[PDB]
Amino acid sequence: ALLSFERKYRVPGGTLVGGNLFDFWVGPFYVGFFGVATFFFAALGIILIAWSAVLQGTWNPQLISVYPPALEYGLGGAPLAKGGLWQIITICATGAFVSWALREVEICRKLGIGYHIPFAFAFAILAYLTLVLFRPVMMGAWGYAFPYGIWTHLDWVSNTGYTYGNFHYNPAHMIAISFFFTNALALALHGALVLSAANPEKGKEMRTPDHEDTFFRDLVGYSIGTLGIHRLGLLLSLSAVFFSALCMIITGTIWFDQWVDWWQWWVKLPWWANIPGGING
Amino acid sequence: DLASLAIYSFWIFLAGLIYYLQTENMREGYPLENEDGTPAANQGPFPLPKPKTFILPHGRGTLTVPGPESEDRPIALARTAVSEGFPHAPTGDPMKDGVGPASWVARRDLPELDGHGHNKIKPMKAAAGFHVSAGKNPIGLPVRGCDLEIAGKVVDIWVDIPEQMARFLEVELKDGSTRLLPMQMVKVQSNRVHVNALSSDLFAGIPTIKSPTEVTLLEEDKICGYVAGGLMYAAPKRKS
Amino acid sequence: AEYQNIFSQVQVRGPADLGMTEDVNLANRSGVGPFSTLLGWFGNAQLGPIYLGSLGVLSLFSGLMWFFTIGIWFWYQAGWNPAVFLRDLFFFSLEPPAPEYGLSFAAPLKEGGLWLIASFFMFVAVWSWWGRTYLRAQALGMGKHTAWAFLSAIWLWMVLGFIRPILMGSWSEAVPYGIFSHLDWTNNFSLVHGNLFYNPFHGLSIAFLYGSALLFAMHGATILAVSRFGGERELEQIADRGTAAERAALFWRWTMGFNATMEGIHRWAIWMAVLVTLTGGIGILLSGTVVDNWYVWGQNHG
Ligand code: BCL
Ligand code: BCL
Ligand code: BCL
Ligand code: BCL
Ligand SMILES: CC[C@H]1c2cc3[nH]c4c(c3C)C(=O)[C@H](C(=O)OC)c4c3nc(cc4[nH]c(cc(n2)[C@@H]1C)c(C(C)=O)c4C)[C@@H](C)[C@@H]3CCC(=O)OC/C=C(\C)CCC[C@H](C)CCC[C@H](C)CCCC(C)C
Ligand SMILES: CC[C@H]1c2cc3[nH]c4c(c3C)C(=O)[C@H](C(=O)OC)c4c3nc(cc4[nH]c(cc(n2)[C@@H]1C)c(C(C)=O)c4C)[C@@H](C)[C@@H]3CCC(=O)OC/C=C(\C)CCC[C@H](C)CCC[C@H](C)CCCC(C)C
Ligand SMILES: COC(C)(C)C/C=C/C(C)=C/C=C/C(C)=C/C=C/C(C)=C\C=C\C=C(C)\C=C\C=C(/C)CC/C=C(\C)CCC=C(C)C
Ligand SMILES: CCCCCCCCCCCC[N+](C)(C)[O-]
Ligand SMILES: CCCCCCCCCCCC[N+](C)(C)[O-]
Ligand SMILES: CCCCCCCCCCCC[N+](C)(C)[O-]
Ligand SMILES: CCCCCCCCCCCC[N+](C)(C)[O-]
Ligand SMILES: [Fe+3]
Repeated sequence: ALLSFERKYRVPGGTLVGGNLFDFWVGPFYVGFFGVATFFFAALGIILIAWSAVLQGTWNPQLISVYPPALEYGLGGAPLAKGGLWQIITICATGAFVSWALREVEICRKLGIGYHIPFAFAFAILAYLTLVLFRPVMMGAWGYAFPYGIWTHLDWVSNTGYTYGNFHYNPAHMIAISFFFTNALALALHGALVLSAANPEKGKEMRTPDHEDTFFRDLVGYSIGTLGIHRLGLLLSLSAVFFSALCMIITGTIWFDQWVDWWQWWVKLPWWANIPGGING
Repeated sequence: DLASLAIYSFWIFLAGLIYYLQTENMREGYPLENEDGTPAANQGPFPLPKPKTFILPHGRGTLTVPGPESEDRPIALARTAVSEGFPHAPTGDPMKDGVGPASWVARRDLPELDGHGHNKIKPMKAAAGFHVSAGKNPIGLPVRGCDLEIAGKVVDIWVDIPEQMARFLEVELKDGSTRLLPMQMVKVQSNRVHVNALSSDLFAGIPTIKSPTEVTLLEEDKICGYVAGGLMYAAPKRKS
Repeated sequence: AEYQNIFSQVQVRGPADLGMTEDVNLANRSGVGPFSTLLGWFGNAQLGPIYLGSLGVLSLFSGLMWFFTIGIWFWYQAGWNPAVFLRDLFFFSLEPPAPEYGLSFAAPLKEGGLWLIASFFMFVAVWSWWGRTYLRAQALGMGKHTAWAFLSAIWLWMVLGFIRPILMGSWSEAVPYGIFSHLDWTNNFSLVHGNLFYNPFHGLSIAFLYGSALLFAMHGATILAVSRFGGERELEQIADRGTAAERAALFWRWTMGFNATMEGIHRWAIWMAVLVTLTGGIGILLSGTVVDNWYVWGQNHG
């Protein structure tokens, strides 16, 4: 039940809501008030999802898929079988996610640490909220949302993509991908850097942070070092996801044409638009 | 076809890898226990990993994990229930006692050494060639606590030499004694340095270091422990 | 307003650190560079020194050889016209030898040979830098994790421009050097093989990429959350578990039911990221050499 050093941490207090009421554990798990909130939202939603599985008449999970109200319903409510169920399910997800964040807050307090983790998570929650809430609304129908199904959701991605041409040309999509790639690069390195110091050549003595710092300057002649790389990672991550939201929230709202074409602005600057040569003359 | 071979292969690779990974993360704090310190009955499906030994770098010995765990210190906590899963109330001053968000682990009472064998961390007075290079110099600022009362003055900055980074502020108390204050728990300001976890009356309670040119891993833990716990335990004195 | 430690609030400086001197041929290391106070807000200010040396040198040389062999080509397209060069910078493209030539090394310089030269330069550039990544670890008596990890990356690059072109019978099947053109190639490669969303390696590869962001978010925020007890000093915490390691593990055990150790979390890391291009490289390699169309394969998986 407890890790060998757990018990002196298992003190009372730190709850946001409801005092000592739900201040307790279950196995390793901490239960907030919000431990309870998230359970209830998760129960409900998983129920409604099965209820969809029935109106649809599959149980195979590769097939089950739960679409929004179609564009006619706009931002009104659909009949259950006609889009209501997704709308509730979406409400329930949100409830789950937010609650799961608040509980992370409540654990943070009991342990006496910073709130960086709940913090960073709220960007994921925010990315989801963009695709199923902020964009639909600004566009004008729940129908612009992606559907809850394993492959049907990849399908939304693909058609939505291909609606505006090759989606590569969405400029914030370019920014957002550069972080995804960069972050993975940095996670690759960081991990490798520590492991190689903690696990040196053989019967050789566990290297040091100074060795770590040294390895990089030798290699690429600078080292962000160890408060840095953790500050770096948190940032590249949060940024990737931040720009991911961006590129979608603008798509379909303030730009509805082909993304490649937006690049015409650059090429049509008047001090070269009319020159003859290159790819564009 | 190859594809189906490759993918079925991979899902198998991935499964033993997680298994690897997971047992590798079982080198500390395992095996599990009951709230009394008895070995719990159910350690889950994963075995303890076959143990590994770390050769530490300045004749400072050896580390082999997994190994024997013990909080080598008293825990002042009374059970608050009849069954597993409830908080254990402090029986004293959780601050003075070092339980809760004020916990510390009995680390070694040596200091961390840089790569060259010298103490990683130094007061800047003895840190040859070191100087504040950007940002408000704290040294000289008075220190406020969360009760909006003054508690001391900064009388040096203890720098990390090899990463060249401020780790603690040393503070002079009315006493005339000093304490260290972790850099990460103070706001350096334009005219004061504000400390939110501790009200003025608790600074004296911040633990002391034996050498005054030197902190040990044990003393870092007792200190950081202490001032983190104030967030919870000082909060009645913590004026807005 | 509690302090967050995303940004250092007082910077501190001392004599330029020339670094540990294990077996590093100290002759080859450079001189210390300046110090960016800018950088110093985030992490270290010390720019430099750098160990250059034959492999560093060769790599670095050909690295520019490659870069330049492309850029002139762009210029030759621009009509040597710097307006055009700037206007059309993403549209220019160095493409591989026409499939006519296949794996031939005899394509006219103007019809694909300029591409082979560039690639040949990149090949040597990248492999020598790989060897550089290894030797640097050896000379400090460190593990060779950085090299292994680097292979994973090298794998997908090897597969894109080298192995798959060879396995398909022509250089034309490789990626053109160009900003907008390699995007198009990519969008097209998918279209031809029946939508990569049905390549399960592609799907696996996405799960890791997404997860690398997931984890580096988790790890980073955690270390910052406990740097108030010196979490970032991960080597010593491995060697002697502090409360930092404990509150870290514990926050996560109480949230989701299990947890890492300080050495552990970094194994989750290197593998979670290394699997992105490892899976990736495979998804691509089978693409078109062995599966013409991932939908059709998705249908009856043989
Ligand atoms: C992965 C599968 C596809 C592919 C799909 C994509 C897609 C889709 C995208 C990119 C994007 C990028 N790709 Mg690609 N790309 C592939 C293989 C590669 C390889 C290679 C194998 O050698 C290279 C060198 C690149 C390089 C690049 C960059 C131009 C860009 C961001 C790099 C990055 O984030 O690195 C992370 C970290 C680094 C340290 C390297 C950064 C390199 C810098 C210098 C690039 C910045 C460009 C800038 C200088 C342009 C001029 C700016 C001014 C206006 C003048 N790609 C293959 C063929 N690539 C994104 C892009 O925005 O392209 C336009 C994007 O949207
Ligand atoms: C954000 C970008 C796009 C999108 C584009 C893609 C693309 C492109 C791909 C996926 C893929 C996946 N997507 Mg998606 N996906 C989106 C939004 C979502 C939502 C959203 C509700 O927030 C979720 C939960 C998922 C979930 C998933 C997984 C089924 C799968 C692997 C992801 C992964 O490894 O992440 C990293 C996270 C972890 C490793 C942590 C553990 C995650 C586990 C696997 C979560 C599974 C949940 C799932 C089974 C449903 C449970 C819900 C109920 C409680 C039962 N996507 C939006 C619309 N998604 C890949 C796939 O192969 O699936 C077809 C793929 O190729
Ligand atoms: C044909 C397809 C188009 C295209 C169309 C789109 C579209 C359309 C979208 C993207 C989006 C994205 N694209 Mg694109 N894109 C293409 C090609 C690419 C390639 C390519 C290789 O070059 C790259 C690298 C990317 C990369 C990316 C990312 C920038 C981004 C997806 C991640 C994200 O948003 O996280 C965001 C993260 C989340 C939503 C996850 C939230 C998770 C929540 C909070 C919690 C999950 C809990 C879960 C239920 C738990 C289950 C319980 C169990 C216990 C586990 N694209 C092509 C050109 N791209 C998506 C985006 O930007 O979204 C904003 C998007 O909508
Ligand atoms: C229309 C586009 C198609 C598609 C076609 C492809 C193709 C084609 C490919 C990918 C690939 C990838 N796709 Mg896809 N993909 C689509 C939609 C998506 C979506 C989305 C829908 O949201 C996402 C999230 C992704 C995500 C991804 C990545 C997981 C994956 C590449 C990982 C990587 O980091 O390589 C980045 C890393 C590298 C290229 C390694 C290179 C390392 C070298 C050595 C760098 C050297 C630098 C050089 C020497 C110069 C020095 C640098 C300068 C100094 C700056 N795809 C759709 C279906 N996708 C790749 C893959 O693996 O697929 C299975 C791939 O080949
Ligand atoms: C900065 C954003 C990055 C990141 C970070 C991140 N995610 C986080 C955290 C952080 C900081 C947490 O601490 C938290 C965590 O606890 O991780 C272990 C979490 C988390 N991120 C998760 C997933 C996740 N994050 C993703 C992405 C990202 N997360 C980014 C890379 C993705 C992507 C890539 O798509 C996924 C799938 C979970 C593992 C976890 C949150 C778990 C949680 O919220 O619990 C509440 C909910 C339930 C137990 C079940 C949901 C119940 C629903 C009502 C039913 C399902 C509805 C849903 C609409 C189904 C749709 C399925 C289809 C799409 C197939
Ligand atoms: C698991 C795969 C992930 C990953 C990991 C990864 N990448 C890595 C590593 C790892 C673990 C290394 O250790 C290695 C590295 O060196 O880290 C810094 C590397 C590396 N990944 C790189 C890039 C890179 N990785 C990528 C992707 C990925 N790398 C994934 C996210 C991509 C993408 C997203 O496509 C890119 C762009 C390099 C930084 C580096 C390898 C460098 C190299 O091989 O180049 C050789 C040298 C040259 C080409 C020199 C010429 C460079 C320029 C064209 C000229 C201008 C610059 C010049 C230096 C100026 C000189 C001026 C003079 C006057 C002095
Ligand atoms: C500004 O003015 C100057 C003079 C500086 C000119 C400017 C230069 C510019 C603008 C250069 C621009 C270059 C760009 C934008 C390059 C972009 C490349 C991109 C977008 C992607 C690259 C993908 C390519 C890969 C996957 C290629 C793989 C190559 C191989 C694996 C090696 C191939 C192997 C060969 C040909 C065999 C050779 C022989 C041996 C040793 C076996
Ligand atoms: C902060 C909660 C956000 C939950 C988002 C849920 C989206 C669907 C909600 C709309 C349901 C019905 N309607 C249109 C009649 O209001
Ligand atoms: C060589 C790769 C280094 C990448 C790190 C760059 C991060 C810079 C962040 C801004 C630093 C300064 N500040 C606070 C003034 O913004
Ligand atoms: C590092 C361990 C975590 C790995 C995550 C494994 C779950 C990913 C599931 C992806 C679903 C994939 N597939 C093959 C059907 O496309
Ligand atoms: C993917 C999530 C895995 C979480 C693993 C959690 C381990 C829990 C150990 C069993 C505890 C049992 N319980 C709840 C019946 O008391
Ligand atoms: Fe780390």
